Amino acid sequence: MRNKIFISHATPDDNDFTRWLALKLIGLGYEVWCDILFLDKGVDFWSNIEKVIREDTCKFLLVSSSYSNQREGVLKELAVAAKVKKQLKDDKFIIPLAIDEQLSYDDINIDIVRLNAIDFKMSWARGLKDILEAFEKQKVPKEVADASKSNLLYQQIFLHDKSVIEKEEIYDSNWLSILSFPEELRFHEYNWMLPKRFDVRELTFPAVRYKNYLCTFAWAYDFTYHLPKTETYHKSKTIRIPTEEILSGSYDSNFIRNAECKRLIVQLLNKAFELRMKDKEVQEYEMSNKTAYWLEKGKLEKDKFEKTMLVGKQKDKNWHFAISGASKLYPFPVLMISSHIFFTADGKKLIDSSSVQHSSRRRQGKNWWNNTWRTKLLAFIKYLSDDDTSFYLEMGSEEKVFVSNEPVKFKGNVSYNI
Amino acid sequence: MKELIYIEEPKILFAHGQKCTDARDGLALFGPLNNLYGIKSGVIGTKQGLKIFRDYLDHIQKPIYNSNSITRPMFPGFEAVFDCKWESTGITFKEVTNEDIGKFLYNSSTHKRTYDLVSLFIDKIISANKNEDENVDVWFVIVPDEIYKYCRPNSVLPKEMVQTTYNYDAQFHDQFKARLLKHTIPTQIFRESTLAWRDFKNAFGLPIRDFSKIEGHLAWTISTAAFYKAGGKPWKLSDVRNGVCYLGLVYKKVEKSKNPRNACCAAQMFLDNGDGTVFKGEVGPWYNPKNGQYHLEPKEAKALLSQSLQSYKEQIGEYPKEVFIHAKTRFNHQEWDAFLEVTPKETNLVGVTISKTKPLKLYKTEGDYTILRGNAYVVNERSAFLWTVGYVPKIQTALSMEVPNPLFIEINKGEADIKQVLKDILSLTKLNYNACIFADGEPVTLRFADKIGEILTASTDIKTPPLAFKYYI
DNA sequence: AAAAAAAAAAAAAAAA
RNA sequence: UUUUUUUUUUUUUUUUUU
Repeated sequence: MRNKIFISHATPDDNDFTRWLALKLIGLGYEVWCDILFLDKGVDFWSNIEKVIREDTCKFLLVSSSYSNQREGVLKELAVAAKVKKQLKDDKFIIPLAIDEQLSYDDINIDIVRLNAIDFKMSWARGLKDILEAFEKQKVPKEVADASKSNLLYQQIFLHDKSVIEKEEIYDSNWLSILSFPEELRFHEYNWMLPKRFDVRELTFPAVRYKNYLCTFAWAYDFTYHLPKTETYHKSKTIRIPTEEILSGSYDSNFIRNAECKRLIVQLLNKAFELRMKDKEVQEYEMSNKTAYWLEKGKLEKDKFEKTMLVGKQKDKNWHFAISGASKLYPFPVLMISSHIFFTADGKKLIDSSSVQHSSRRRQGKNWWNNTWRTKLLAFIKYLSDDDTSFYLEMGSEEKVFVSNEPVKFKGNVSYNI
Repeated sequence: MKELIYIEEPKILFAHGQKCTDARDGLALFGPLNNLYGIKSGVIGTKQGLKIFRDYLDHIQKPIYNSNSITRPMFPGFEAVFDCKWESTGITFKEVTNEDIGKFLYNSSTHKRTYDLVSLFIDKIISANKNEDENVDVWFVIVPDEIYKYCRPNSVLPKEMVQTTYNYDAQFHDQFKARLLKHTIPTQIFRESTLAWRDFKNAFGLPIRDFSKIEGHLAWTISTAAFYKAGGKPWKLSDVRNGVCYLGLVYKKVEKSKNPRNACCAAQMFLDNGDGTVFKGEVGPWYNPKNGQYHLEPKEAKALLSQSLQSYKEQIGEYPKEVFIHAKTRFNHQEWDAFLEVTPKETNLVGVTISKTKPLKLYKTEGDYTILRGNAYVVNERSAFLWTVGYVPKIQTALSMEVPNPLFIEINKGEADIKQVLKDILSLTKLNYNACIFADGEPVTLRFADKIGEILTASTDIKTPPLAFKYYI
């Protein structure tokens, strides 16, 4: 039976590619004949090649290059292969292979110009894929041999099944858009009315002490309960700024700089977020740099808001989903949210061992994939919601900051599939 | 809804001029760029420990199979891929007795213990290098695990085990690679567990470092590192334009000297006349006083940029046309002004700041897979995000484990095209010769600079360190 | 002594 | 220290304000 794949080529020049191709075809179970590695020493080589082409050659592979077009031996083997093609009545006998980019299609030998060639000029792997697909379609016999090495090599060459496809895709981030800001940022000069040795962090609405002015978006007399000396404050002493100009950056002078005015907005926003989380009755786990808010057991029905569970059971350790947020104004006005897992032994008291928490978090997160984090994140954020589209931060008795519960969506032109 | 662009995957060049995005597949089909006739491996360690090295070398001689080959390609055997002879025959062995280790190991002081253990190995290695006829390309240091347990900072030797210089690091690996620098000896430190692990046993019965499913990738990462350390070039970048030097600056603290002294080290890659890549460290460590400055004084910045430009001109002939300095830290104007005198008028100097700190996490709507690797969000003409870590279909899974975070690439100084800047960092993430993975999550300049700094901040008496990565990774 | 915006050192776990 | 990755426990500096 004819089950050989003859490879005519330039044997002194095209030797390396021919060797690699023959080795790859042999590794795929395809029986291959080639002079460089299969021709026997001390034999009449032309008679042996004659026998191989006439009798045993299932398919003929002509390595076409600049040298291979016009030198005698390649042409002789091609002519014999053409005779065998006529004899077998197989239009697909000769499959020329082009490995020379310089080899223009105009100057190729006519006998193989008429035939279609397999592209090896740009890559030797796409060409191998094409050869294998043609051989499978044309039903060239292959002895399976290894059946594991060969199959995994076929998988490794056919690398090609997995590439980026052009398709629009929607992605969900963790950036909660800040929908609105209060109209004016007010710097009330309480001065002596404000005790110098006082904690501004304890004020109900958020307020930063800057020079002798109080940095806050709230109303002037909104802090009277904590500051009784401010009841006689004069509203004409405020230096209220057009917040939108601060966000643009247009406002700048000796009194405040753009960098140091937006930095005071971020701390105000973060403190308002913290105060809101205090309002929402969610327990907090003190971390190294940030603080994260985790939800108790029994506060919400079945410990599962919407269709997504937020607290589950693991050994004797109850795991809780928690988030930590921080406002940033450089790219956009946003409220970045980061996910965390914290563990309680009783559902009310957190484990005091940091190493235990780290190990348990790794154990629980070993199998939490993309939609196993995103769904919990969107469930927690929706649980923090006050309306159907956003939740507000209490920053003034009449001024509020509405942050959406819908994260900024992203859109890429490319995608993939399972 | 905001735009999200995608950068074409960078390809790395192999033998026969062939290109492939992956490295394992590229080597498995085309092999390495240069031909090493053979690797003469010298082994230093116990008699018991040489058996495991011999067993693992014999193992990687044969093909290695992992459970899921689509994620991690099977290892076809060392000679099959590298066309290089790495046999267990001819391994020059040096005897490090267990008693000699126990004499030093059972010490209360961590620093003196580390110094004595490293001296024990380095003395024999130096004596072998100087006083023996055999030529060794790479010196494999098979080291036990109790030494690893009790020769690194914050390791407490149990009181029941206590039986019985500070100008060096308390870490074995860093000090080891630091003290051998003046001899220029390529080395590879191996734990005994990282080698044939199965004999390491826990209470429950399962192996501690289970690599049964990841045998092929373990062989891939060991073989590529050994081939690189022997002087082989596994692969090469193909998308790098002519006339570009890169540099990566990372600032490491130094504890031995009073004040951290903020040593700065750089890793440099450019192109050579031809097509070969020149990826060598550019380290003259320029120490920086103050505890948390992380910023270079004008004289030291001048020295750094000068030495970088001379290392380019003496190798190509002319000055670079555009330098793209990457760094984990943000430059202030002080270094840029100092830099600009050094750079001539023709050169375009660009400073880029890369960070992992930004908490942006893109979750896709449906499907338990993460964002495609290569997606980027260009915030503006000067700043961008790049998801260098993520799902890529060829490896069939995400390079991360949980949802990753992108690289905050910001062009702090210079002008630069942001798309072209993102076109190079993604290409940078492919030249990790210390590991045979699909890609790395951080550009190689900032990674190999980090390593070359972590090695040069452990020794007090280092002078004019070698610039080859063979001695560092 | 706070704040936010920028920094490295180190151990721990899981899969590459 | 075959690795890579994701976390966390630290700690610091600069800016300006008091």
